[PDB]
Amino acid sequence: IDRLRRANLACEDDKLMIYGLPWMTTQTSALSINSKPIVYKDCAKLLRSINGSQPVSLNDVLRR
Amino acid sequence: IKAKVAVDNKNVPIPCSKINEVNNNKDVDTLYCDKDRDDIPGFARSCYRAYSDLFFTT
Amino acid sequence: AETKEFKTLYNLFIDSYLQKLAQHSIPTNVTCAIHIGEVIGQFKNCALRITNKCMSNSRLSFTLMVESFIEVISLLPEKDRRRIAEEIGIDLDDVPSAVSKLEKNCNAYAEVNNIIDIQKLDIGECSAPPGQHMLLQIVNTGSAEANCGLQTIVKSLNKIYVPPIIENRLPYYDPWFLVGVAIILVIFTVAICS
Amino acid sequence: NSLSIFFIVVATAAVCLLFIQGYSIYENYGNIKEFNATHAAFEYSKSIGGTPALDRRVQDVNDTISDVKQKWRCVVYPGNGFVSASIFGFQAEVGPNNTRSIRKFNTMQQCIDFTFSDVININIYNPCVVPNINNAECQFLKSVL
Amino acid sequence: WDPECSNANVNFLLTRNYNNLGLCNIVRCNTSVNNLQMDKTSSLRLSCGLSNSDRFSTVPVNRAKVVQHNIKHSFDLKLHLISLLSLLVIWILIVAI
Amino acid sequence: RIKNTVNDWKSLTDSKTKLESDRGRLLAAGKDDIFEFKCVDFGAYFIAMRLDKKTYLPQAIRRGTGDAWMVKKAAKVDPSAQQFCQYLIKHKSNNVITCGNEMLNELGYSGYFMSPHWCSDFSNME
Amino acid sequence: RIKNTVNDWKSLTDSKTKLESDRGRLLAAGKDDIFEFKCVDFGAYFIAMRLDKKTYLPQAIRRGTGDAWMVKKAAKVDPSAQQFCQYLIKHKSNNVITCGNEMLNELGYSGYFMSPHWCSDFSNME
Amino acid sequence: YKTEHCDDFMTGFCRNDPGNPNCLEWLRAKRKPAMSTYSDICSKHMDARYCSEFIRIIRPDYFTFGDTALYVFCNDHKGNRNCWCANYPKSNSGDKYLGPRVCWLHECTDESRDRKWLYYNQDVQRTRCKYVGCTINVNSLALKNSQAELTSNCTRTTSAVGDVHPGEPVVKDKIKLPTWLGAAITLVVISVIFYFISIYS
Amino acid sequence: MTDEQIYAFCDANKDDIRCKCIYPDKSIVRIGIDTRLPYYCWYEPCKRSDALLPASLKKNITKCNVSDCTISLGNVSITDSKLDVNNVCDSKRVATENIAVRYLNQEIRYPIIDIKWLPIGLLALAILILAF
Amino acid sequence: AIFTDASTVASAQIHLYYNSNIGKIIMSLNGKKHTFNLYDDNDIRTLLPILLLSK
Repeated sequence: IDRLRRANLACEDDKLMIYGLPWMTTQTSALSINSKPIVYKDCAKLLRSINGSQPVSLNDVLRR
Repeated sequence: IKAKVAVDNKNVPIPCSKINEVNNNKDVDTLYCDKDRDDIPGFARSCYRAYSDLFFTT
Repeated sequence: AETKEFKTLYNLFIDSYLQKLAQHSIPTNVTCAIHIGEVIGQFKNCALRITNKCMSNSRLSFTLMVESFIEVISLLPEKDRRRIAEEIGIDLDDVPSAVSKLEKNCNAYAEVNNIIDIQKLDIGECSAPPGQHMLLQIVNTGSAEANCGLQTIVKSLNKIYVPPIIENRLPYYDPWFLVGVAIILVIFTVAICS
Repeated sequence: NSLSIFFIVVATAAVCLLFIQGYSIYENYGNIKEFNATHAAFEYSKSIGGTPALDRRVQDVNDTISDVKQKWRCVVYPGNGFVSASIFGFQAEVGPNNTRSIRKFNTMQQCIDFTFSDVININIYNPCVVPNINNAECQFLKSVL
Repeated sequence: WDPECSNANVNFLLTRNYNNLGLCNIVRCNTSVNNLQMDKTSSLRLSCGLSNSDRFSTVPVNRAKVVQHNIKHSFDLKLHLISLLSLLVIWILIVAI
Repeated sequence: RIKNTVNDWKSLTDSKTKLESDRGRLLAAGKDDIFEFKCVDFGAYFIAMRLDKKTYLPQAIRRGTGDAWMVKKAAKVDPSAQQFCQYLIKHKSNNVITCGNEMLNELGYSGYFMSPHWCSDFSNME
Repeated sequence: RIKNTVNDWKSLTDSKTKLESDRGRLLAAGKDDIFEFKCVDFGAYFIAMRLDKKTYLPQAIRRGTGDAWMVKKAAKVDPSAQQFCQYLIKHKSNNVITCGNEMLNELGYSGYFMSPHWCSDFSNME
Repeated sequence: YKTEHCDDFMTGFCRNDPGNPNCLEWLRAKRKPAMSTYSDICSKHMDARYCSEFIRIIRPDYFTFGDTALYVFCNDHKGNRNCWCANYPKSNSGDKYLGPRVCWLHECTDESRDRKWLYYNQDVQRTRCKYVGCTINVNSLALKNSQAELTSNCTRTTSAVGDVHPGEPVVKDKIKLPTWLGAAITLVVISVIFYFISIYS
Repeated sequence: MTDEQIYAFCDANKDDIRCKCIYPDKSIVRIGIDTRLPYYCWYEPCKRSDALLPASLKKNITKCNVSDCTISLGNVSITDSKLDVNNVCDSKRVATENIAVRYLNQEIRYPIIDIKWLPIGLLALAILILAF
Repeated sequence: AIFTDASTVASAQIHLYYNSNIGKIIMSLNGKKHTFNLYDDNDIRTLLPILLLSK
């Protein structure tokens, strides 16, 4: 799980993306349970209501 | 007691699938576990488990 | 820690009612269920008991409930037992095998099925004497109207006042200040003597 | 003279601890003997390598073979029972002229017993090698592996 | 309940037998805990019906004797010896010295 | 050495063993062949497991004085490992090992708190 | 505290048994019918009990090596329970158990300090 | 993937990485090449998440492309504990719980169990069976120095419950020694040693 | 013994008390039917321990007066408490506040200091030479 | 917050079991176990939104 510690959710436009993954340089979308790329009209509002404006990595989530 | 690992001419450890042709051999190249080698992946863990499997009965 | 149950009026009533239900148990084809979404307990000696009875004959259920309630208040003072009786809606002079005001009030739950659904439940403070625990029960029965009677009688018995066990032990924090002061004053008296 | 007092008290502590330990051992030697006897396996665990215990005295061929095809299996020979097969060839028996002939087992259990028994009974019959070549047998062996 | 219908091939059953097979009542004991976080000092027990029949004894149990044995064979905090030694230490450190 | 190991593991192993005995006695209700050796595939190896009659605990064919006889597989589909496991069931079944108290008293570890292991919860819910 | 309390159990049992003996002596006056076996109904079960002629303590029909025989009732009025209690009175009456010290030396408890129990309920009712 | 122009390439492309979102969205078009490719994929890797998604996709229209796959898997991994509903371990009885009999084993008809491990006939017969039982289900149980006890004795039996068996008294009553006696010996021997040392010196 | 052997034996001896509810009189069966209570759930030879029963009789007696009551708890989290989910639906009464005491076969640890202290302790004695 | 589809999100309560010796995370959701391999890209892309949307 060490390589995933810098992964933070941050969505451009309405498509949920995952940043901070080093071995996958291209922007990798976020998949759902049925392995569908996540497109959400209110992604920014959801992220703000989850942690706030500032991005949160996986390391901060694990240290909660 | 000192443990050593069988390697080929390129200092790549011989897999277990060749054990039958290593026991019958007499001039096997061996690398001693005392000296650390960073080129072999997981050498420290392998030497650790080699030393640990000695002490089954004791 | 295996501790005894601290017997209390509503607990005695519930246990007597459950025993009477068990000794008149009859098979039935109705499905009776308990569904609790969340159970949260964070206080010590807060025992939780989820007993799932269900008797389809609700008339006999109220009969046994009133009988158990009468046997419970057989030890209370006369004025208190009587006033609690009118508060609940049960009259002692009436035979338990009769429809009372409480049953009439709780018949409004006849249409709904005999299922106990709690979205979220949390156990409050449970002050008990040492060696004993305060036990809370969630009892289901074969009719929601018998359940209505059950919780209303339980609340009425909870309305009484039982003196609480008070904790006199001070909160504990690691006391390095005392040993530090002791060392400092030992040095002080060493200097004074010298 | 504080140093002398400190030395005396620490040496007295050492001697007194020695005597206490001696008397406790004298009274509890039997007790610790049965405690160790009934808890002998608790001294050293058999997972010193971080892996489950393995008895090297009991030999298993599957520990070293990393190739499936090299392993010996029992396969259903169509219309002639069961045979023992591997990438090397079928397990055979001596023929009329000290040749190799595929030996055939009536039941899966008999084939398993013969193949995996401790007795060394390996007789390679390669149907794809030059001295003994059979197109149908070689095709079946290659297909069933 | 028929042993014949308990191992037959479902493809060769008539429609009526298929439905009758589908409309059986099956008893079901299971006391399942999907997720459990049990630490060193806690314990969990499960049962349905006779799933705990072997933990009950037909003969009566003298639980008083069980507690008496649990107290007899148990660690003894020697408060009498400790108090006597503490008193001796205090007397020696204050009066004797 | 023994006192420290016992303090660390004995009571936790006993509680876990009682829990799994209850679980397996619930599981054995209505099944008659659960007390017979079946070759269970654990991904990388096979193990000849049954359910112990007396304790209703998982039981496996043992390898000498070590742990269970884990027949390693050279791929996902290994007929040879399956057949050797069946051979063990028929022949080498006289020596068995049980999870929990017996494994702790024979090998020094219970197997319930080591992963991967055929007694552990993670390897059985995976 | 637990050790001290379990130690004091014996003295508490002696005192309660003796006091109950005094109250039994006081109660059994002018009533010869209380000295014979009667099927006392406890709301949920019948017990065939009396008072011992020597210790003046509640003495009931014993069930094997256990406590007093409790004829379970399936209803408020259960004729079968009463019939079976009478049957025990007339046939199986040679095996008896008495509250107090015999109860303590046989089953481990005194009968008193236990609620509900036939000794305590009979002392409270009578 | 609304037209079959990419079928030929994706057929070979998705065997390397069957979990690719593009491969699953190609499967979701529900054409024969996609379903057959994933049937061949899942006959060997039926214990992978993309095979759960494949089963969710095909059923109930094209269950025949999953069942076959399952069969192959459960005839190769007969030792898998998850193929023990479709392929019972008993040698003679492999079809023991096929069809409406799937509900005779309550482990097969469980909500926690994934439906990719049952044939479609077992899947449709899973919800229409009657269970006159008596069950306790707890989704989560976090114990912190607690003693939980989940008993359900439910069919009418003898009302009286026997006392729990206490085990056996393994510990033996050895002949002990007085508690103060070790302390007495220690003090006496220390005093005697000191007295002899003082006298001789 | 197998079911066929059971049938053959009980047909050989149809008056044996051991097999009396496997082949009961039609009177008993129709009394049970007309009471809405199957005979095998209450008829005494069925309850007998030594009575021999086939598979069908056993799997039908196992469903005698069985109730259908379920408890479905969610995320339970208790600390320093006791959880007692009874889900009891029969005449049997759960033994409330019945302290279940087992034999605590406690193993007494002894005050044995690790004997690695033996050299160091000797060193302690040695420092008396500093005071000479 | 768990996305049951591309555009649908639902609040859920999950349990996680991590085994770092083999590198796998088992997520109990709705009573069902989902095994995610930490060495798989798709499993990572599915699990990470679940972890990073926790509260």
